[PDB]
Amino acid sequence: AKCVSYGVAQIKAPALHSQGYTGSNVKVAVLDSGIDSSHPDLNVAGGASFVPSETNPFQDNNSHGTHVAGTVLAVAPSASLYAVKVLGADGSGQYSWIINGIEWAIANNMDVINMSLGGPSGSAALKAAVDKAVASGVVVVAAAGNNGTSGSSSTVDYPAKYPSVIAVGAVDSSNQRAPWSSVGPELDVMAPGVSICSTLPGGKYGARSGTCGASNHVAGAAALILSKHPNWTNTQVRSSLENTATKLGDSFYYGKGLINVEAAAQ
Amino acid sequence: VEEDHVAHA
Repeated sequence: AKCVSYGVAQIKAPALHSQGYTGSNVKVAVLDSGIDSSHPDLNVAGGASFVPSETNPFQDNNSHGTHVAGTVLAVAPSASLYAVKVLGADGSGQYSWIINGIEWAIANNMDVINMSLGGPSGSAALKAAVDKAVASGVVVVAAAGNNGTSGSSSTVDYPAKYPSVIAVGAVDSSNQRAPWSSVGPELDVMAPGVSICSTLPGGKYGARSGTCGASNHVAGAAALILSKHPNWTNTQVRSSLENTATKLGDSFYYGKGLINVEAAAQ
Repeated sequence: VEEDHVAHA
């Protein structure tokens, strides 16, 4: 049956919707496994594929990008989503493919990049691509990773680990950190990511857990902010989110805490 | 190629 992320209410997106801000004319790139644009509840304004063997960005063989799409749209119902396919049906993608998707997004004047994905290896190529995006005025959001804790050392994945990216970790409905949510200095903010009910290919819906899911909410929130303030730079959108977050626990585990888009939007 | 890594969802 149809369902919506409980995270929408928890980040206070309805307060923006009722004010007339639903993400209209804000372009959001979903760098993922594609987006099933058949889904009766999704709208896709465009896209492109950088997976060599899967050249249709509008057919989601994994289901992950479709789930991202639905969570983003649930937060920002009127946002223009673009399916930048950088992962295969197996949920894996080479850094070089991801970089082409990032470059594509910049060249098509995307306002927001969501990357609900991560890898353990660093890359100067991947760092230069996300930095270039940020220097271009793009708000870049990424899942912190599902690696849990390792004492006092960082478990945040790339690209989320880079300073220029908004690294998003996961909470449940209680604002309690998910046990598997990655941690470290590079963690910026949290958002709902436990059993986030969203869209799946074939007109289906389902609950999934991960920082992947948390990142989706923040990317939607950025679009709402740019909805109300189309004049704000990415610097400014990121500031509001970080400075108006609801403090939860220690910043190594919770960053600045839960995003509050209503507070961010004023 | 050696330097092209893989990321996952």
